Amino acid sequence: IQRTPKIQVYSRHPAENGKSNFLNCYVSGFHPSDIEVDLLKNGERIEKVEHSDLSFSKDWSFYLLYYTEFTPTEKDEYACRVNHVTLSQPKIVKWDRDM
Amino acid sequence: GSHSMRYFDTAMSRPGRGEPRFISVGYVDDTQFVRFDSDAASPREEPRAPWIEQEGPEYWDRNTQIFKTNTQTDRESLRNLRGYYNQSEAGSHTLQSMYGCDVGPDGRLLRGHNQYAYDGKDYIALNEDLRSWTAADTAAQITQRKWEAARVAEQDRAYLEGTCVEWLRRYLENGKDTLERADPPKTHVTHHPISDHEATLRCWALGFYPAEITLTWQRDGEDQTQDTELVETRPAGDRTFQKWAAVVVPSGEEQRYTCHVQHEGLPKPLTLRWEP
Amino acid sequence: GGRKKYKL
Repeated sequence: IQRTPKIQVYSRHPAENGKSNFLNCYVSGFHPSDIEVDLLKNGERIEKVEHSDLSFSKDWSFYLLYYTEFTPTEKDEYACRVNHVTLSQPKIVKWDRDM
Repeated sequence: GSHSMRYFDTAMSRPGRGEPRFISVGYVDDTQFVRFDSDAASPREEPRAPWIEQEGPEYWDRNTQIFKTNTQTDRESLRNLRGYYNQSEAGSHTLQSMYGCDVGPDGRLLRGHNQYAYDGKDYIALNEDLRSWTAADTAAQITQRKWEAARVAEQDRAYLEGTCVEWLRRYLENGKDTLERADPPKTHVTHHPISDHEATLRCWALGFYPAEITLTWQRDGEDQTQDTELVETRPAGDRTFQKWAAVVVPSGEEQRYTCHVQHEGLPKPLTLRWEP
Repeated sequence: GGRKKYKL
């Protein structure tokens, strides 16, 4: 069986242009566990990116949190790019300050 | 009951890329406290919570050996399962397992757990009686037969009723400042026009622990379950969680909507509305 | 504290 990941991009604390925060990309509800996630800044990959240890929910679907320290601005564009076997092309989700 | 201890173990085969990878993470409620990964440079059981750090050298050595042997056991189990399903040795497969105990406010056993899933489908599970098994298919029945014969349920039961409840009680005492503390959510409603005719009202819950929570919208006191968009509760990274619910309403009728929040860190459930 | 697992 194969389940495609649900993807959420958001910050640890409310976004304030100029104040340091944490950009989060949380992927869940997927199977199998192999997945590739990138946090993007104006199309470029961010190198200092960590993630939580592999785990899964009561229904057996996996979930992982990828995060990085960052400082929002009005011009900068942030996003999460995810690839999994259920996806033909990497999926790109743009950070929405209100979501 | 207010607490639970649980281990989430994953074993994945990868033909042509080494022995199956085995990882085991331990939790007390929504707080991770240990991890073991066979792919680490030097696999050992290691702390992921400050309160488990005080535990001695013998504790770490014993749990390290326990997980090294469990790595072998689950590798042999993956081999066996390939046989049970007549699968080729070319494909990749996943064997997951969850086990632990739940206790009440007083520390007494509410229920034990020990179940497995193969390639995302339920496979075998220890029943709530801690004495019998439920197998999902004829392959699982092979595992059931061997377990009944060796009297395995009796070993799992002794652990789930004794050792597991004793560890949970000890961990709850050692980490009482965080494990026994519930953080209520910070709440508010935002408003986003869509057109001259409609707008979205979104209701927020931030900074809560534990993750369990309920957000709902009502128009004129009637729940709008079918019309409400809910996102899955997500980790913030500071031990806390976040969540929101939204509803599209006609312009001018915003006051007919109210959001309701229930969380264990809240003395009484909340009701909020858009405050322009 | 963990427990010794059994082969399926």
